[PDB]
Amino acid sequence: EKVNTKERRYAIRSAIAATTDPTLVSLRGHIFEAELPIVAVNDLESLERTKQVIEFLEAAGLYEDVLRAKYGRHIRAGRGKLRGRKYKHKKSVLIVAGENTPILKAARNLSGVDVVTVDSLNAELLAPGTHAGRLTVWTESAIGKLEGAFQ
Amino acid sequence: MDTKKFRGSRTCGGGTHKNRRGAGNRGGRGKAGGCKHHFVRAMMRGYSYGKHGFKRPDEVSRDVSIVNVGELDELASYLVEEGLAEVKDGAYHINLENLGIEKVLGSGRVTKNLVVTSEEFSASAREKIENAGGSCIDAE
Amino acid sequence: MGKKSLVKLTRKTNPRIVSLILTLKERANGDSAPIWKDIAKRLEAPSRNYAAVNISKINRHTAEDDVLLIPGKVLGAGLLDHPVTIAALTFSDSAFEKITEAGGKCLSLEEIMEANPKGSGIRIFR
RNA sequence: UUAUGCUAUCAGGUGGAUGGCUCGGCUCAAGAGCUUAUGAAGGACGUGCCAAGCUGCGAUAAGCCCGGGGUAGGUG
RNA sequence: GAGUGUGACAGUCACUUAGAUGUACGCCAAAAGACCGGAACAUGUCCCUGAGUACCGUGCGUUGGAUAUCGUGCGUGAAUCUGGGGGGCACCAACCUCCAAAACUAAAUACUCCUUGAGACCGAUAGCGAAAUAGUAGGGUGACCGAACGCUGAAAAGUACCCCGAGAAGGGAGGUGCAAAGUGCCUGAAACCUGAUAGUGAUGGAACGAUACGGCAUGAAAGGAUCUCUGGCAUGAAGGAAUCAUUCGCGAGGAUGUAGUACGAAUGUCACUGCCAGUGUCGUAUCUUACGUUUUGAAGAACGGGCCAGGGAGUGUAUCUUGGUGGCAAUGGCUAACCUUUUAUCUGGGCAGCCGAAGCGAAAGCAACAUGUGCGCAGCCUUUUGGCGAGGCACGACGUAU
RNA sequence: UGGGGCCCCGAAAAUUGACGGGGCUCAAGUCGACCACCGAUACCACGGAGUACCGCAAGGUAAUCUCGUAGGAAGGCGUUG
RNA sequence: CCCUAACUGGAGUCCGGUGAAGCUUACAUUCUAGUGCACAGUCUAGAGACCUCUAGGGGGAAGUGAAGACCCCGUGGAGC
RNA sequence: AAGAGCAUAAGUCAGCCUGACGUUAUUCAGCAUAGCAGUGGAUGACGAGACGAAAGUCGGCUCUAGCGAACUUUUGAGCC
RNA sequence: GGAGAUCGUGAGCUGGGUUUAGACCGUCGUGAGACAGGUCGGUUACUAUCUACUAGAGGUGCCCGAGGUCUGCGGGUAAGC
Ligand SMILES: [Mg+2]
Ligand SMILES: [Mg+2]
Ligand SMILES: [Mg+2]
Ligand SMILES: [Mg+2]
Ligand SMILES: [Mg+2]
Ligand SMILES: [Mg+2]
Ligand SMILES: [Mg+2]
Ligand SMILES: [Mg+2]
Ligand SMILES: [Mg+2]
Repeated sequence: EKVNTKERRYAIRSAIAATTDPTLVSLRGHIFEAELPIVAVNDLESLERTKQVIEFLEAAGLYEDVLRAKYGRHIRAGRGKLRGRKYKHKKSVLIVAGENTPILKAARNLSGVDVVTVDSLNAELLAPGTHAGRLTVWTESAIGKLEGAFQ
Repeated sequence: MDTKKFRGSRTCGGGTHKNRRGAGNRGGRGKAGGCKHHFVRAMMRGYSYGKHGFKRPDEVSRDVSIVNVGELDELASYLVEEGLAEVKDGAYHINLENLGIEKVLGSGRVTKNLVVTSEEFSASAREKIENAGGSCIDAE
Repeated sequence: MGKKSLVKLTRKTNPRIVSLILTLKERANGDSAPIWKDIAKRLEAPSRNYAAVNISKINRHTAEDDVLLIPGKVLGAGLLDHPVTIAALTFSDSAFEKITEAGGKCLSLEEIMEANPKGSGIRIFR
């Protein structure tokens, strides 16, 4: 298919605005008690083990959705299992670092948690399956590299 | 078409099942039969027979790009903001050779002193430019 | 609101447009003003025939300190030489800058309804 | 105690659909790209203790020798 | 936390996986050296610079190549730097541009026997024809055509012993197994066949059924418990008596009153009762000569189907047109190839180009209204009849062709 | 003698058979009138469903809505992923 | 042939064993007439009809075999 | 041809003439309603005339038949 | 005597004619070929499901159980011409 770059950027900005909104983020199955938007200081880029990611998500009130992703990850039905799609997954946490740091390898193994730089912020990450309201975790660097991201 | 809508209708919105067979249910292939049985359709769609005129070679024929004096007058300040023209002594000096336009036509009104230089000006474009106090200069 | 208006409303996919139509018929109810019901019926029209007004028509057919409601986008082909308030669905960037440099105000249908729900002096454009 | 029968259900036979699974297939992408008179590919025949087919091998014939990996079982 | 196996859903049991390693022969490979040398200047009555070739006539094929593509059959056929060719019919002149008829040349590109990966792909009558003892069985003299067959269980624990039987068949008894799933063995449909149960049945009429009422059998679950059966009372829409009296009518009967009374679908309430809804079959009453198709007309003595199961018919590319929903919008819109890929996503670029922006005309060529006017819907205002009036309608003016 | 009603002769066909059949004679036939009753999904009434348009919504209206082939339009059910 | 008869062997009939195929939407015990695309076992109105089995030859099922080869049509072919 | 039209004439004769003219727009009717070719046939317009005192009439012969696309060639005037 | 029964009757027969492919004669046609002209030659497929009829049986129905002898609702005839 095709979307023009102006309206695709408008769609992505609409998705990014949806991350702040508590009603849609809590209306997408995301289970959390933090107060949106969850912006973090730029120390999150340079933590290199998933235990530190676990501690940060617990502290921010977001580890419940990670647990829901891990323990709701369930086998799908039909011919998907034979063709390589055994389990049916869940989306929990989206980390957006300012640049390529070891947090990308850190939270890479979090269950249902996608981590990407601001450059690779397609609208699918911001709103999987046409539904906006992904529980996204940003940093200060992503906030400072975002003034003219999609305009 | 809507395949799932006609599941059950047998003919699938085609009337008789003897319809929708081949080229005979359309009257030939392509825009055929334009002199015998699709004459009126040929008239309606522009397929009517005949040749008319000639073509000059494209290497010598040229299609000039035009702009009216109303367009130049009512966005000359946008030219000076953009940097394609400047203002000397209250007269907006605008050259056509760099904007890509090569002819000037006097559609509309002229108010400000436009010193317009271009390849060729229409007679009314020259009239409307010189009435406003500006000037026309043919640029090689 | 009949079943035809329900069809035309559900056909729309913009949440802002549907909310505008619902609130406009509610305002035409409560204030007894056919201005808002008229704008709701215009917005419920096909979106291929929505208004797209240039600066030229607004300049030509207005006067000083005029209230304009344009159910569509205001385009920026022309010049404006007097203050006009334009409540429109959307604004081109050029048209917005033209009206801002001309001293006019550019608000939306929701903002103009909140400013004065009676709609008096609201000459609708197209 | 009405046979030959009729209809509906039930049990069983014949049968192999549906469901489930699948070491196969198809499509797309990325690499790599010649071999043969120093006798190829392809084929015929032979080749196993009991071995008919396929596969592998060629009278040294489901194999022989040497360097590396693997190490406790192997004998398609 | 990609999966796969494992006696059922496995990140932590195994293989693994992210990541680190080792790696002979080969492949690439920069520093450091040896090898031949290259580039200008001035010079001129000097020399060389591709032949059956360039070109031309004619024929044919081919091409978009039109008197203006390339090929080549026949015929002709040059010039040598003071030279020769091209500049879409030919020749003359100017101007611009190049040096044929000899030769080589990576990369960007094309394809998939093969290797690896991936999949909104198929899931065994599908996907290759072949889940391959498959180009096999089989067919054909031959070129060549061409199938069907997948599933025990976790573990064979694959039925010991005994009886019948002529029997290494088979059957019963018996056992293994959670379960016979008991050797093409998972679940195990219908067609078809055998037996049992219910109803009916040797006096009986046929599209096999629909509706209503009964007989027989069932009605455990999933359906009802103010639900089922039988009555009283209250309100009762449309309709509306019987009987009696009077009068009319030749008569059958009508009118008037009794009486819009008693009644009357249904809506409530109180007793009464334990069945009712439903299911199977049979009977009685009314109605229907099947289904699809071709047909003006079908139950047709018009065509299709013996029956059952599965498979079986509006799909893609390119292009034009129009709707619904959106983005951006005269300072317009979109980008295509392609670069960026951290492996096909995606983010940022990509202004070449297409459409719009000025049309008319074959062509040269020329080139318009940023509303001059009237009416007037929605809408706003208003002494509610008028006023203003976007869009709309009708003129006027102007560009160009004739 | 003329004008009328009904009936009769004219009037013979091939499987046994057709007032629909039984049958019917001041009729169960024909003609001129009449009475009462039967008999539809029509009409009336009640309760319910759907549709059309309007209303912000509750809801309002429909004697002036409810059949349907070729066909157009709208809304839904199902399989696989 | 008038005009058929008797006899012989093999079938058939009956019995034991073995053992297919072709028609088939359904129902079906029919007969007459009418109606219906004007040639009906199924409609309409009558009349008959207890069911099952065996043998018989073929009246009917416009019986089965078969996308009519005669006629026409096709901007369908081939040969001459 | 057939039908319709026409009498101080749309007939006949005589005088003078060439409108049996170049260019161009609508609406009809071929083709009701209601698309459809080249053509006609009625109104006009620009420029030229004829006859006539003038009004007028004349775009042939009173009206309705006597004819033909695209391509191609030839010809006429002036141009690209 | 005539006529009807799919000009009754080919799952009964025949195959003489017409209406295939071969050939001859005459006449047409330049010819291939044609003739509502003639002549010679020229493949008759089927194991009967249902119904109808013809005969032969087995049952139930009726009925104290069985047997025997009769009656006659009906059906048929040309039983003679
Ligand atoms: Mg048609
Ligand atoms: Mg792992
Ligand atoms: Mg297969
Ligand atoms: Mg029809
Ligand atoms: Mg199927
Ligand atoms: Mg239809
Ligand atoms: Mg046929
Ligand atoms: Mg034709
Ligand atoms: Mg016969």
